[PDB]
Amino acid sequence: SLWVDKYRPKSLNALSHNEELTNFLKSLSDQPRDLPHLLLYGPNGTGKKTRCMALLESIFGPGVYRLKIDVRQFVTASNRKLELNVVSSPYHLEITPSDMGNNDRIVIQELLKEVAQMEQVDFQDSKDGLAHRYKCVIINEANSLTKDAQAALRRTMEKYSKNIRLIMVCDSMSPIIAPIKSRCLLIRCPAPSDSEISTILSDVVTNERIQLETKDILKRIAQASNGNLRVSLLMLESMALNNELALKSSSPIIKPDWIIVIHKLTRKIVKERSVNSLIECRAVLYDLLAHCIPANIILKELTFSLLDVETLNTTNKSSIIEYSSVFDERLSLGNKAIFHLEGFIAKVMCCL
Amino acid sequence: LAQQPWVEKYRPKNLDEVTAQDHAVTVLKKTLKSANLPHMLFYGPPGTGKTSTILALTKELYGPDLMKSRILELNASDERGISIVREKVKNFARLTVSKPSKHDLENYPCPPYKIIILDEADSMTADAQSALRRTMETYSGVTRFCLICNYVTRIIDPLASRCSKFRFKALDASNAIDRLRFISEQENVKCDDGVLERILDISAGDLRRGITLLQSASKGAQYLGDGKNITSTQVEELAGVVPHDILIEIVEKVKSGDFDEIKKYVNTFMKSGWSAASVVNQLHEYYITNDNFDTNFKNQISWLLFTTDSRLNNGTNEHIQLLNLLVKISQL
Amino acid sequence: EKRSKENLPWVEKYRPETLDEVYGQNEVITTVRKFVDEGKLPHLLFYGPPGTGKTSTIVALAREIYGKNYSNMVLELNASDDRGIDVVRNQIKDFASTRQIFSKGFKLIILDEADAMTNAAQNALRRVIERYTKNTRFCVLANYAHKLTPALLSRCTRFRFQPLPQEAIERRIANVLVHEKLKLSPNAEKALIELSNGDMRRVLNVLQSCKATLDNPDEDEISDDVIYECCGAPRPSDLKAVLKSILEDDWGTAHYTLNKVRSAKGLALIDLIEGIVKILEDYELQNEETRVHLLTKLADIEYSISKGGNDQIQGSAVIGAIKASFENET
Amino acid sequence: MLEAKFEEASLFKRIIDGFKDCVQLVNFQCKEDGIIAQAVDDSRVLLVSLEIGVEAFQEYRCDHPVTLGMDLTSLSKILRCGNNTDTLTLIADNTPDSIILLFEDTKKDRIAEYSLKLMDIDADFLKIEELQYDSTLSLPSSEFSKIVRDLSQLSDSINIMITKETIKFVADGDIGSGSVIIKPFVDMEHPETSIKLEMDQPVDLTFGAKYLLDIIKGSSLSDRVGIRLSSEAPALFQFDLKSGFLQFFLAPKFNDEE
DNA sequence: CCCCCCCCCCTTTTTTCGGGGGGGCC
DNA sequence: GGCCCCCCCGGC
DNA sequence: AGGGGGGGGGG
Ligand SMILES: Nc1ncnc2c1ncn2[C@@H]1O[C@H](COP(=O)(O)OP(=O)(O)OP(O)(O)=S)[C@@H](O)[C@H]1O
Ligand SMILES: Nc1ncnc2c1ncn2[C@@H]1O[C@H](COP(=O)(O)OP(=O)(O)OP(O)(O)=S)[C@@H](O)[C@H]1O
Ligand SMILES: Nc1nc2c(ncn2[C@@H]2O[C@H](COP(=O)(O)OP(=O)(O)O)[C@@H](O)[C@H]2O)c(=O)[nH]1
Ligand SMILES: [Mg+2]
Ligand SMILES: [Mg+2]
Repeated sequence: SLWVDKYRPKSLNALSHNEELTNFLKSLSDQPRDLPHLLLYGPNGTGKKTRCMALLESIFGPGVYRLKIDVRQFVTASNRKLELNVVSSPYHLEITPSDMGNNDRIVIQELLKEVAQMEQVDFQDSKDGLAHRYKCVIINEANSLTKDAQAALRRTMEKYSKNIRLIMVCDSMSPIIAPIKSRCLLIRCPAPSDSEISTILSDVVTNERIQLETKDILKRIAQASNGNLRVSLLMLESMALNNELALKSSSPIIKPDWIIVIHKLTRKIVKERSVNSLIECRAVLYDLLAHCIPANIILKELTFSLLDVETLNTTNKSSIIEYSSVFDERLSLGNKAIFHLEGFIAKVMCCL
Repeated sequence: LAQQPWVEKYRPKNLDEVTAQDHAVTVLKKTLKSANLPHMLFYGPPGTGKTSTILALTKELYGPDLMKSRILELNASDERGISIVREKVKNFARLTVSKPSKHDLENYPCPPYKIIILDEADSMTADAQSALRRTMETYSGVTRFCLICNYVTRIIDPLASRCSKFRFKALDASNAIDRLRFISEQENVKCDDGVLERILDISAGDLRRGITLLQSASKGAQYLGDGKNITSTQVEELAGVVPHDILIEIVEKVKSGDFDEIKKYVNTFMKSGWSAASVVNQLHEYYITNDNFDTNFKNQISWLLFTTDSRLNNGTNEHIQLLNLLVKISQL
Repeated sequence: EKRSKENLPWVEKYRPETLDEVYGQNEVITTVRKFVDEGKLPHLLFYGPPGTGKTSTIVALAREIYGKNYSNMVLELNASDDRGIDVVRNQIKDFASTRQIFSKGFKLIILDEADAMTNAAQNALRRVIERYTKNTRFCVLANYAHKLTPALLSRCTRFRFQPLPQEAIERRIANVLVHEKLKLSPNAEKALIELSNGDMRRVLNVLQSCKATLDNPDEDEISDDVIYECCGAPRPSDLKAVLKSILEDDWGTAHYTLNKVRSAKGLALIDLIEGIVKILEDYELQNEETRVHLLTKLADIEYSISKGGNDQIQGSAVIGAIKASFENET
Repeated sequence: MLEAKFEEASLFKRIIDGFKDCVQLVNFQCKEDGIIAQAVDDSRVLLVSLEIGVEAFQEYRCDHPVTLGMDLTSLSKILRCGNNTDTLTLIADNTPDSIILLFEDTKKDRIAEYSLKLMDIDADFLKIEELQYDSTLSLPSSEFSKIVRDLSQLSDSINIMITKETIKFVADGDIGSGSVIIKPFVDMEHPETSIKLEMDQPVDLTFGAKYLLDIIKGSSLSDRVGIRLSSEAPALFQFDLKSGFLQFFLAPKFNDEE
């Protein structure tokens, strides 16, 4: 198993960063009977899901980590059979309705209400066989849900408050509607500091018997992660595997392929500004999009790589950021990602 | 009970527990003795007590026995297409009223009509909405309609004209402090002076959010086990409010005007997880209330903040929008 | 209905039963009366905005033509019912091609809210209308003319229902006061007309709310304050003060005045914007771009408000837009 | 090493058909005593228990208990192609990746033996410890069909109330309400249409149209049913086998008003 | 058989409710 | 004869 | 617009 997965903490006491958040979670779990619905928000790869699992383990027994995967069948208005992969536990449930796109609402209107409208059989840790507690449902990536699903959830989280509890994890609250925010308890999860990431990496190294001459090595990985911990662990593993389990002071930082492609696109746009260059950029964008690279991430990385060019001036950067801001909203309100990415690239090339 | 959230535990049960909606609660209470309740359209900002108000009205009108047989409630969690509206709603409206029992006729007014509550009516399609226009009018003598929405513009003009409009005002510290204080005393929560007012100000017209924040603060105080009174700094921390020091650094960086420094500071700041909406609101407050800026600067910054808020309300990336707003302000 | 008519809402309780109880449509009423008095009744297309009395007018016309037992001698189809191609092909054709049952007479079909009908049904109805014209007549009620096919429009005589005039609303208000034994101050009447915008349903709803608001209707007179409290609409004085502070006073005091006015009675920003727009529409501006900026920025703010967002930022934006637009006056 | 020569293969076909809809992956523990199985519904709301004793089988023997997670849909696929009257056997080996179903017959020509793949399904130490159930009874299945199919068209609730000398099925909905009462009725000439009922305390529990409709679809297995209702434990619907039975612990619906 | 005007014809699939048509089970 | 299911437009 | 293909005129 990968080091990023083998050393994941499984309890609130095993957390190594954001001690204030750990204390808040412990306070919440002290009396879980009256726990309101929870909404965790923060940067990606910081440990929101791990903290949610730790909170669940604090509430229920260690048995929350025995997970299974089942398949659920759904029918739309056109008699279309859709399959949903449901991750379930004896004490909690996990769902990702966004996998069904615009049909996510169905999951809200068929699955959740099925669980919240009636009780469950609990033949373990019980005398009568019926559950005497609530069930925690984790809706992963709540920001990806359509507005209709959230509107349907509005009453579901209220009329079954003491039978079902919702813990929703997201990286941004902007897509979330106001009623859902009002019905949830907001929990902010700051990204770990550089020192904490370095300490975690050092612990992994010393528990994996990896030779390291200077600790500053790990520090660089942290400056290459921009607060992300999963990226830091994966980069450490890749560097160890590429350097015969021995990191050197001259070891370079390993970047993912899509980042290199975006850098190529940026430094081709900067160097050449022509219609043929735009056609080549269209081909590059098609290649990037066809391989499961979200359009928003592509736009963000392209904008922040353009702003890092040392030849551009303040006016060019201001124009680029304004165009990026406009085209982000255009993407949010559109279907064809390239239809907006091409427009953004053309505007950037014109403004240069 | 003890196994329910404070927002649900302290949900109003009767019409006398509504705090700042007297302009409509008085009319609803008068309808009990007048028995001429018209079609109602409850609109207002989230967390003002519309569904609670209608539930309390239905209870006080019918009783726990007749509630089930006299109320039909449909919300966004049920299919409400044109076919559903034309079949199920029409059938229920055209049905005769259930016969009350002598107990109910003795202890309750028992009005001679039933109520259909279409919660979250703003999510219904225009075609489906158009099918109720004659349904409400034809069966007005046996059925009454309650449409609850957050955006009044989402309701077609004919239905708004047919329904009597009721606007629910925002719950601020000047009209909702009594309920929060009563909840605090009931839960034996000890708070410093001005803590409840700060909570209500942060809520900005949402009593549900204020109650949730109070519950979280009480849980934290109980876990601490020190007996000290709850302060405002802890409340602000629990509400995701950016510290004043960070705001001061942000405005100083904006005043510096350098693009690279602003970009680097924004990159560092976005790693803390602060919501963009709160940052924009705090910046708007600080800049508008400051007396160190001229008329033109405020004129431009107001429009810039409005545009940024409108763009953020559409579900966009917070980093790009915040960086663009700060860059634009720095060039004002 | 149940019990008596006193339990009905005022919108439905005061529904006209005869044609002489319809106000504000003297021309149309006289024309239809003359048509039904001498046998030349053509196909009718009543086009108008909500709350004008088209449905009431057609119901009264049917009652006058047929009598008390008019419900069993007419075919009334509305959006609440299913009106597809099959329905038009079978039920409407049978009704138009068949004699009466209860008593001798011609067939009447009332397609209320026909603007919500499919194009196929409208195309099918053309020959049904043009073939059974001898013994059948068609009446179509609409609020939006763009939803009706040109072929259907060509076969119907058009009658437009204008917004209710001031005098008609005053007469209806007087009748309602006489029936309900209520007293209304003249200023309250003017405010009711101003906020009515030509819809009688709004008049009835607001009057019922005001009556319910009174401590004792027997010896209490409704004033403008009562209407404003019931509807929550801003008072004209508050709007004038807010506009004055925005125009002449500085940023801080204008913001303080707006916040105080809004928090005094829990006023909503959209109503304040609408009142300011109405007030400024009569301003004799010396430049055009100032009006252009005012209109564009206020429309943008209204659109943003319609989707929600931060209210304080929206109010600050309104103030800034007004100040910037008026800066062009110089 | 293990054989379960059946008296009738149709008995096993109906046994499997009785709970194919409720669950699809169920562990079968084949001990010398017989076959035991208990599967939790994928929603963790319904427990399908089942056991067949050694008496039911024409000839059953086993040397070492073995747990097989073999599928149910494949079971139906295998058994549907068979004839009516046969003596199905379940032979296997020490390390079975498949189980050979010997469809033996008295005649030497009507043989349709097949092979069914085996699949690894995890099993837990589930417990069905008995509780002081308030009411328990048994009655035929034709009445169950005529009542459930009738009440499903009027509502989604098949609420069951069991009072002294009274058994009530209640179903209210938008169209209206429907209630059917069955009472102790014994026929000397036709004992099969009789109810054997014993209750200790009154019980009332609301149950669902889809669950009972699915259950009565599989009611062809046993001509008699078994109701067991308590006050705080999941009431169970059972179908008696030749020597065992097939139980269904179904959780009652939550009540919001009370 | 080989070459030169004069024009014609081909370069090609994904989609959110609601309604209609037309085929297949029964 | 009735469901049930699949394919196809949708502006003037 | 670019490329392939058929038919009348020259060769
Ligand atoms: N007027 C009020 N008086 C007392 N408590 C209120 C009031 N309004 C809201 N609350 C409290 O906040 C909780 C939620 O109120 P809601 O009825 O859900 O508000 P809402 O208007 O229905 O929100 P939306 O528009 O449907 S998102 C209630 O259970 C109460 O505890
Ligand atoms: N001319 C009128 N005179 C008196 N009352 C009127 C008049 N017009 C409308 N009303 C009142 O408003 C109520 C509703 O009138 P309607 O006939 O429903 O208007 P409408 O034009 O048919 O609405 P639409 O176009 O279908 S949305 C009536 O019962 C009357 O009480
Ligand atoms: N040692 C340690 N590692 C953590 C902690 N929190 C997160 N991690 C590591 O960081 C990885 C990614 O965290 P993750 O839950 O995916 O964050 P999310 O995707 O934003 O919700 C995890 O797999 C862990 O290995 C912690 O508190 N202590
Ligand atoms: Mg609500
Ligand atoms: Mg009408």
